[PDB]
Amino acid sequence: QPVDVDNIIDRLLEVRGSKPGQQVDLEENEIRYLCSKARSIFIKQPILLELEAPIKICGDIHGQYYDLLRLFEYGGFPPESNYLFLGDYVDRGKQSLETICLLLAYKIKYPENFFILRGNHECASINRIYGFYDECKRRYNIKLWKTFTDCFNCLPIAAIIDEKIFCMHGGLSPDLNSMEQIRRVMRPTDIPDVGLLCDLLWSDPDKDIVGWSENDRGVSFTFGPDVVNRFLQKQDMELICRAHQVVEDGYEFFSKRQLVTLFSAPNYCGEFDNAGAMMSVDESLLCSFQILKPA
Amino acid sequence: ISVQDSNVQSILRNGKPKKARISSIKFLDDSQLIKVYGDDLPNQGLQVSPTQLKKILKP
Ligand SMILES: [Mn+2]
Ligand SMILES: [Mn+2]
Repeated sequence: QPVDVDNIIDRLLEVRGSKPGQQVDLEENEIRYLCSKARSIFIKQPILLELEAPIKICGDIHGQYYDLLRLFEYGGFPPESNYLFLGDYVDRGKQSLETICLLLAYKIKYPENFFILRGNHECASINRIYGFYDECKRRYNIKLWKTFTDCFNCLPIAAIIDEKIFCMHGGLSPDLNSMEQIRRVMRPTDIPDVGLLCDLLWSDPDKDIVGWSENDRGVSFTFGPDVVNRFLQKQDMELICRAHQVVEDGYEFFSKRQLVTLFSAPNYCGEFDNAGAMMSVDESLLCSFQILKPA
Repeated sequence: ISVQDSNVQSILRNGKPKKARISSIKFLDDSQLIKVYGDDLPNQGLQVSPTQLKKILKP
């Protein structure tokens, strides 16, 4: 009846070395505890996180749990390194539950040294469709999927590292004038179809446009290098870190080096040959990349 | 199987006094900007450049 986060982590980590696929079988009430305890930490922490280095920043995982375990293996297990993840933990991959449960377990254990932001797949209307709901029903029940939804509805939306790096899953918003706009978003909340919170989780850069244009996704917008340049100038910042689009090297610069896309799922879905990346920011704000080959 | 977690110190600064220090970010020089890892590669990682990386990924 008393839940043991250390024990859960131990069990989630026992499959290091095992063939990519071995399930970990937490109990239902263990997963319920991770959801409700991590949800309360999210609510108690700001929606716009202000973080200081050293930290390692990671993009999309999409249920590729054995690639998450590799990231930790090379990047260092918490709390040997500090981490910021940029969203899209679940869907498409085969082990969404292990992936999100390890992340929540580390949030509970190291709440002010391990951070996960909301991606557009941490949203019931998306992850009902793209695989997470199926995995939750197959292994547990519908009720457990709703418990994750209540947890995801409280995730933070963006972070700022040492006042200089602005990080979010998707990108900018034509409605983003002041950071105070983000702080005023109330939780729990779903992601709306339009507006600031939508854009932060859905928008994409487009190297060839000027200003704001349509997004082929059918949601939010695309924005050109001029938008990134002006944002950073106006907001006195130096780098946007975002995820949300697969990139062949796992990282990819934009607008000279004013924006970087990070994507952390190698061989994404099996139909791309991309690597995955993690950006490391050290104590003195020196940045480099750790890259994972597809295994 | 065990971490050194008796001295974890928070990096959450929202409440806290503006760090008296300030600095601009910098990327490492291109020849040291990237470390690549993998089954084929050594555990501690190979330190490559952007163009060197694309060769290793896509020979
Ligand atoms: Mn994604
Ligand atoms: Mn996404």
